[PDB]
Amino acid sequence: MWENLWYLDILINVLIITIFGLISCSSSATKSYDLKGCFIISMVGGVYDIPSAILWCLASLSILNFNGFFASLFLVFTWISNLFAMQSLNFLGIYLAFEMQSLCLLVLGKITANENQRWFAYRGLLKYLVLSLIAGSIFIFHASSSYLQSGVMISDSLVTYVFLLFKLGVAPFHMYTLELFSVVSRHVAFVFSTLPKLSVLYLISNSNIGSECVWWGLISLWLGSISQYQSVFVRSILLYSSVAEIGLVLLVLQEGFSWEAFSWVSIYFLSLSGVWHANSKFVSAISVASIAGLPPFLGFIGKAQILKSLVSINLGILIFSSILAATISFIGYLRLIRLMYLVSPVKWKNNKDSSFINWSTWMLTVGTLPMVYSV
Amino acid sequence: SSANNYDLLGQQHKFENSKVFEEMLVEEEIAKDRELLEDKNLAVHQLYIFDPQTQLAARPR
Amino acid sequence: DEPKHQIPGNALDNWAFLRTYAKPLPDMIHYYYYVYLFGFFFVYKVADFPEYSPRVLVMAALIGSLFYVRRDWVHREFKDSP
Amino acid sequence: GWEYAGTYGALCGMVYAIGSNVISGRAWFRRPWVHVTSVTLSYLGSKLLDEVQDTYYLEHLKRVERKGLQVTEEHKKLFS
Amino acid sequence: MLLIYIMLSNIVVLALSVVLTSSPFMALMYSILLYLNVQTILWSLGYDFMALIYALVYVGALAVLFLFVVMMVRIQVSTLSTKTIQSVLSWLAIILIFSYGDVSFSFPCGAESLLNFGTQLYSSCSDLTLLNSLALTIALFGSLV
Amino acid sequence: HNDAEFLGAVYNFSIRSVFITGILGAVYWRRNLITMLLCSEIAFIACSVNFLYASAYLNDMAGMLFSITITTISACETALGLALCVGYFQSRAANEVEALNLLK
Amino acid sequence: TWPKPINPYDVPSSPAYHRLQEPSYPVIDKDPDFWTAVSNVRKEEWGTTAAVAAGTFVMGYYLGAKGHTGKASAYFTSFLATKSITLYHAYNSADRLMGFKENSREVVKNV
Amino acid sequence: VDSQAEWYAEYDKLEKARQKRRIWKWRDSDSRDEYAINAEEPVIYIR
Amino acid sequence: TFNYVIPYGGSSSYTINNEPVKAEEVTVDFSKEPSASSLKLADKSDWIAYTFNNVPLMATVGLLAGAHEAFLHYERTPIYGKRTYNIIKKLAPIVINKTAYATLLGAIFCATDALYENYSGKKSYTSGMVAGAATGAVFAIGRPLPQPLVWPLVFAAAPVIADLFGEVYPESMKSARGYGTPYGFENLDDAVPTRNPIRRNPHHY
Ligand SMILES: CCCCCCCCCCCCCCCCCC(=O)OC[C@H](COP(=O)([O-])OCC(O)COP(=O)([O-])OC[C@@H](COC(=O)CCCCCCCCCCCCCCCCC)OC(=O)CCCCCCCCCCCCCCCCC)OC(=O)CCCCCCCCCCCCCCCCC
Ligand SMILES: CCCCCCCCCCCCCCCCCC(=O)OC[C@H](COP(=O)([O-])OCC(O)COP(=O)([O-])OC[C@@H](COC(=O)CCCCCCCCCCCCCCCCC)OC(=O)CCCCCCCCCCCCCCCCC)OC(=O)CCCCCCCCCCCCCCCCC
Ligand SMILES: CCCCCCCCCCCCCCCCCC(=O)OC[C@H](COP(=O)([O-])OCC(O)COP(=O)([O-])OC[C@@H](COC(=O)CCCCCCCCCCCCCCCCC)OC(=O)CCCCCCCCCCCCCCCCC)OC(=O)CCCCCCCCCCCCCCCCC
Ligand SMILES: CCCCCCCCCCCCCCCCCC(=O)OC[C@H](COP(=O)([O-])OCC(O)COP(=O)([O-])OC[C@@H](COC(=O)CCCCCCCCCCCCCCCCC)OC(=O)CCCCCCCCCCCCCCCCC)OC(=O)CCCCCCCCCCCCCCCCC
Ligand SMILES: CCCCCCCCCCCCCCCCCC(=O)O[C@@H](COC(=O)CCCCCCCCCCCCCCC)COP(=O)(O)OCC[N+](C)(C)C
Ligand SMILES: CCCCCCCCCCCCCCCCCC(=O)O[C@@H](COC(=O)CCCCCCCCCCCCCCC)COP(=O)(O)OCC[N+](C)(C)C
Ligand SMILES: CCCCCCCCCCCCCCCCCC(=O)O[C@@H](COC(=O)CCCCCCCCCCCCCCC)COP(=O)(O)OCC[N+](C)(C)C
Ligand SMILES: CCCCCCCCCCCCCCCCCCCC(=O)O[C@H](COC(=O)CCCCCCCCCCCCCC)COP(=O)(O)OCCN
Repeated sequence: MWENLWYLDILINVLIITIFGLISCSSSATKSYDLKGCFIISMVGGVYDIPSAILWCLASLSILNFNGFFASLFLVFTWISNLFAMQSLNFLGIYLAFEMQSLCLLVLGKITANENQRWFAYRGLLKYLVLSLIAGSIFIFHASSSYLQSGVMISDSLVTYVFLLFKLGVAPFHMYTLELFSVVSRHVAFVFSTLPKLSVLYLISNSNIGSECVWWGLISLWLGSISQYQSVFVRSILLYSSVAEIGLVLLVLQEGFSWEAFSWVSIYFLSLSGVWHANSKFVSAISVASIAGLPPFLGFIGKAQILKSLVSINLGILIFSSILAATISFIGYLRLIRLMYLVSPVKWKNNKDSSFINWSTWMLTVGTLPMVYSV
Repeated sequence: SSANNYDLLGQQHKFENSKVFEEMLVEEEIAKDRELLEDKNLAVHQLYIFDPQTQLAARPR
Repeated sequence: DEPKHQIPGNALDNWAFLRTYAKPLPDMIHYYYYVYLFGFFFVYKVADFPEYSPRVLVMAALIGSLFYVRRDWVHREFKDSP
Repeated sequence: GWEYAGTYGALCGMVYAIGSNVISGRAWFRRPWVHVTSVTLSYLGSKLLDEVQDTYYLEHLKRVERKGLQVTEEHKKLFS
Repeated sequence: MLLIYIMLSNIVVLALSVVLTSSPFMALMYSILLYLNVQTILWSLGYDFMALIYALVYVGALAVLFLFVVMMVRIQVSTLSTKTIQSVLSWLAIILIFSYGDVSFSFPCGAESLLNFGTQLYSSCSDLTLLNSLALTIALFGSLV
Repeated sequence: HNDAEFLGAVYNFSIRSVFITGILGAVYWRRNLITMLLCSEIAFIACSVNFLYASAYLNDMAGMLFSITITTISACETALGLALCVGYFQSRAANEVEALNLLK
Repeated sequence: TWPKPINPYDVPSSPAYHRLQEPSYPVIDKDPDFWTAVSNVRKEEWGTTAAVAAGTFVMGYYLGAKGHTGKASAYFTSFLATKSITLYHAYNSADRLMGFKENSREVVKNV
Repeated sequence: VDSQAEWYAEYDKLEKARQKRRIWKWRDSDSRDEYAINAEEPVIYIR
Repeated sequence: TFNYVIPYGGSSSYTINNEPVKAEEVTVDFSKEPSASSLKLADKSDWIAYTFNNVPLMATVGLLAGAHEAFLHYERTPIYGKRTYNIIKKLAPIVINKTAYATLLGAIFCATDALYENYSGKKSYTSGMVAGAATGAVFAIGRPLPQPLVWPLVFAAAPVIADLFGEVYPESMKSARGYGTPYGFENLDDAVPTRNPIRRNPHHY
């Protein structure tokens, strides 16, 4: 019964915080900082390893910039779903966790839209829903065939590999991100383009979900780079950068380089924090430099990990493609710098809520030299 | 017309300047929680409808 | 006044060419739905494909890139006609 | 591990304070309390990161020795 | 045996009727009949509680939500009939292509016990039921706002 | 010669046809969103029935559990999606004509 | 074959999660209760509990005062964190009694 | 200023760093599923 | 060297050789050997057989490209309006012509490659360059002036890239290990492994 207590404490924590927030709901505290701190404390009871501590760190940094009890509660729900995705041992765990996370995404997207933004945000949420239904239905049908044929539910199969390709957002499965994250709140796009990936990477590494095929990561890299270079809108540029990088990280993870992808996801979270929560041009400039992989900042270390892992596996086509696609993506990042300082006078909203933005920029500048051992 | 327009202008400026400090600070908080309450998906908005001039609960929703 | 690039073509003819892009726009979910479905089934079938030489794979990629038509190209040139 | 971690951390705390002032439009000397706090926390954090790195270095050494990597006493000295 | 075959065969016609009809209200009726036929299929496999669950959750509750939405969003979809012969046979050919030559296994009969099912749901697989309850709570909180 | 083998093949054919009709039916026959979600429910029911069938075949409880999980998750997804559909239809502008039928 | 008889009232059941490990250390108690585990919590662990309680009281007051509810937030946060850390310590002490974790002090103190 | 000592100390530092890196590059899979490759690792599963 | 007086780098004696020493005591391989199907498809002995084995890739790619274009057309046609013309009569030529022309280009490429290798008798870069040149020439039969030059060059360059990074690159760096002692330098005192690291199992997807 003692082993069950570890999981049960997290429930009891979440429930009592929920009922306390429901009772203590007032206009005097619309920004419920106290429940945010309570949620952060409660999520410490789920840390058991380094990857779980990274999950906690990103979850807390995300919950800081959500406003209200309700959105923070659904971020806690996303954290629970992610924690169970890491611990899933067969098909049922994978399914339960990931469509719980999909439900949390739908709710978070719906509740952060204004009345004037409903026409496009609800359309994007609906399109995401239907595509996710396609993915889940195919997954569970093939899972039924596999469970019939083998008599057991084993998470080392092609079915879960393709389902996790959909979850990662690689090669033919990246369009839901483009449609949904273009029309949703910037924080929602930021937290759901970084945090979900860590659980999928952990599941792939631990449960041996790797394929010999390199087509999908190659397609992700080339398509992401070329579409980023051809995209006029800034949101599409940032969204396609993730497709390219996650294709490259998928190629690295299949070969067993778990440590490097676990560092890359964290450095990418920190790098994307500043450009998505754009309040200052200089912070966004450093963030864009970090995403490009540029040397003075921590983003150079994260990209260097992946590239260094590539030369070890000694696949020439991947390296050649990596160089050319990296140049193509660099052109789009340079477009982003040009738009801020070299096109026209720029005036932005004075949204002085840089909770972890200054800390993230400081970490990007500073952290390069301490982490140099990694590469 | 200039004379009359500046009469109305003077009435407005006199109204703004003549408020006491405690009222000014209270009005600053009114503006602030007006900005915080702009999001209509907040849990409290489901609870109540707030008076526009002073963001106090006027009637339940 | 400054030296400027010569723009080929007449102003109204170029504007008429550009106005052929103003056509009823389908929503992208219809393309995305089919691509997702056939892509899932395609990834399932790929694991059963025979191993091809790298040279043939690269030539197939080149042919596919050359044969790919941008969605805007069909948009401008589409005619609801036999 | 690194023998210059604490000095680096103090300098980087200065980096935090001055950068935060500059981004907000203030001068580098403004909000003096932020400087002391940033320096102290950054120094402590840099130290702690160094011990964490050393500890996982040693854990990896134990694992590889169990697996069969014939590390010598000098190689065992490389990992503090 | 003839009854089992008739139900297994009727499921495909009741699925085809849903997509073919142009009225959203009629498709819901066909789906309700499909759900009842799915209950009836589950009876041949030896499940009573599970087949009850399909009827209670889907026919009893989900269809009511669907029809509530359908009346609210009522739209004129009697625009035209596009069910040309050429389209319907193309759909049937696609269906035949997808559903052919797959691995088939002998029809089982397995008696279930809700005693064993309850014991496992609340002792050994208790992690599953609480996460399903959390998912229901997520749906409740999200839909009500 | 064996009724069970014949019934097994018929069941496989039928369940696969139901799945493919659910997933591709509403998009092939261009329909509104409400029909798309109903066909998605049909496909999920097909998969859950396959899992119950496998449970009967192997005398195992895993498929029973996965099927109740499918029922719960599908119902929650449909509720949220119907919420989004109703909200989408309430924000339609007068000029918009078939808002629900994006597949047109 | 024949159905095995089932006794409805005694049907074999087990908790959901299991620790797959044979006890390395001596087993003081095979199945400790909650109170047995709490009685075996070390003094240092209790001091850690008290320190967390005080720190979370101060932090809860600080955060709640920004929302004009300092006292209630402070008490709720204190109770929350104290409960969580006390359960963590009780789980560790129960593992020590079961022999999974080091138990030399425990075996000396309660023979 | 003993240039010989400085040169040899610097070279020794670099050579030690290389040895440490090559030890650090010796990595088997840490996957929880992979009990064969890690058979000797001391682990407990709570599942 | 880092000095202006004597040449940089070094030289190795050609007379002196160093006995090979194993990177580890016991070698465990997670890289699977080529399948018999791969060797069958790679076999260029019979040019007709080689062509017929490798064309399904080209036909597949042409079919996807034609399906993409045909769906772009189909998506646009209005369902609400009844159309006098037959849509499939419009759409089938697209897919069929794309697939046929792709298959023809791939057939020229594979046939010329196998024929050149048989006649030359050696596996070389030149076979791929000549097959690509012929394929690009067929691509630009009636095309305007830059294209007679550019397509033979691009189609010839593609097999060069495939050979350089698909065959030469892997074979050049087989020996390099990354663990234990550097492949050239075993005299140096580095930790020597009993077994090579297995970062992943042999794949099976
Ligand atoms: C202070 C001492 C710390 C030193 C050692 C730490 C261990 C002791 C933990 C003590 C706690 C200190 C926390 C520090 C680390 C946290 C780890 C941890 O906690 O668990 C690990 C620890 C044992 O796991 P392990 O040591 O990792 O070994 C297991 C295996 O080796 C499997 O694990 P593995 O993954 O490590 O396997 C080895 C791995 C080797 O992996 C490594 O080498 C690790 C490298 C170090 C990375 C450090 C960064 C990680 C970021 C996380 C930040 C920590 C957040 C703290 C969260 C917990 C707070 C307590 O090899 C791999 O290939 C796997 C890949 C690993 C990931 C790749 C690393 C990249 C990280 C990302 C870096 C990217 C840069 C970002 C920017 C940085 C720029 C400077 O578990 C515990 O000891 C118990 C955890 C209990 C936590 C909380 C429970 C107490 C409170 C309960 C009640 C709570 C409610 C009341 C609240 C009260 C307050 C109000
Ligand atoms: C009924 C449903 C209809 C679909 C039917 C098929 C259904 C799918 C079934 C299975 C799907 C999985 C496999 C399909 C391919 C994966 C792509 C995908 O699914 O992403 C979702 C994609 C939609 O995603 P999206 O985000 O909405 O669209 C992003 C674009 O911005 C879209 O916006 P955009 O169209 O307006 O802009 C297009 C843009 C987008 O950019 C791309 O297309 C990137 C493609 C680059 C190559 C991709 C990686 C290739 C690696 C292949 C790996 C296998 C071989 C391994 C070895 C190869 C080594 C390289 O590219 C262009 O601007 C046009 C040029 C296209 C190629 C550019 C490279 C040219 C190089 C040639 C140089 C020669 C010129 C020399 C002379 C120059 C004079 C100065 O759906 C599709 O496009 C599927 C259509 C299937 C047709 C593909 C035909 C051949 C496929 C195999 C050949 C591989 C080459 C790729 C060709 C282009 C493919 C896009
Ligand atoms: C590097 C490689 C990388 C590897 C890993 C890296 C590691 C990663 C993690 C590392 C992270 C580092 C980067 C992040 C840094 C953290 C951010 C940060 O800097 O603070 C942000 C935060 C931003 O402040 P803000 O911009 O004004 O915005 C907040 C608003 O006011 C909002 O207003 P509010 O309503 O929220 O007000 C709440 C708050 C915010 O309120 C304020 O901040 C207003 C200012 C606080 C009062 C002024 C502080 C008085 C002492 C300051 C000493 C400055 C000396 C300079 C001039 C010399 C004067 C002789 O009030 C507090 O200060 C709470 C703390 C309570 C302490 C108050 C002072 C107690 C009396 C003094 C105690 C001891 C006195 C001994 C000597 C005193 C004379 C030297 O700064 C603080 O909150 C300051 C908290 C602490 C105050 C300083 C106390 C230091 C103790 C005196 C020095 C004694 C020596 C120190 C050692 C011994 C310690 C006892
Ligand atoms: C303990 C006792 C104390 C003793 C002191 C010891 C303390 C140690 C150091 C502490 C000193 C404080 C550090 C300065 C903090 C603020 C710096 C700043 O804001 O920059 C401009 C600032 C002056 O700008 P501003 O006129 O006041 O207006 C700025 C407005 O906010 C925005 O104006 P805007 O909107 O018009 O933007 C126009 C922008 C045009 O737009 C752009 O060009 C953007 C381009 C993206 C970044 C540039 C990429 C290339 C940067 C290369 C790095 C330069 C060093 C190269 C050496 C190679 C290193 C590998 O042009 C510029 O901003 C200046 C261009 C050149 C500056 C670029 C270098 C800045 C790097 C990042 C700064 C650190 C921020 C940390 C954040 C802290 C938390 C928020 O500082 C300078 O006067 C020159 C920059 C000084 C560079 C030192 C910073 C260290 C970075 C090196 C990285 C090495 C790792 C870090 C280790 C550091 C030692 C531990
Ligand atoms: C070895 C370290 C390197 C590895 C890095 C990863 C490890 C991270 C370690 C350091 C983490 C530091 C994180 C810094 C976050 C910055 C603090 C912050 O965000 O404060 C917010 C907090 O905002 C909130 O929402 C408050 C609610 C939560 C309050 C904090 C909760 C504390 C919970 C207890 C956590 C204790 C840990 C539990 C036990 C481990 C306040 O900012 P705002 O008021 O929202 O806007 C700022 C406006 N402007 C700057 C422009 C003036
Ligand atoms: C994020 C995770 C999501 C999924 C979580 C799955 C993990 C949780 C699974 C467990 C759910 C809660 C079930 C209770 C957990 C602890 C077990 C327990 O306390 O019950 C005792 C039952 O025994 C007791 O300890 C009685 C005292 C119980 C007091 C209450 C403790 C449990 C409270 C549960 C919380 C529910 C309260 C309402 C929720 C707010 C164990 O049974 P036995 O000891 O074998 O039977 C007793 C016979 N004998 C002692 C002689 C061996
Ligand atoms: C120096 C040790 C003793 C310190 C005395 C405090 C001990 C009291 C028990 C703990 C209570 C909480 C500790 C205070 C921390 C934050 C409280 C706070 O937020 O301060 C103000 C407002 O917030 C601030 O001003 C920021 C203060 C930040 C902390 C500055 C004090 C630093 C020392 C206090 C904590 C030291 C440790 C406490 C004991 C461990 C609260 O505003 P009100 O809710 O209106 O209550 C005031 C009551 N009345 C107006 C009616 C008179
Ligand atoms: C990125 C490299 C791509 C090449 C770019 C060249 C310019 C593109 C123009 C397109 C022309 C088609 C490509 C031809 C390049 C090959 C060079 C020709 C040399 C040559 O014919 O010798 C062959 C070997 O060289 C070879 O085929 C292998 C040589 C590798 C090419 C050179 C690599 C470095 C070039 C980088 C320049 C700067 C990069 C910017 C593009 C024959 O050899 P054999 O074995 O068949 O003997 C014959 C027994 N029958």
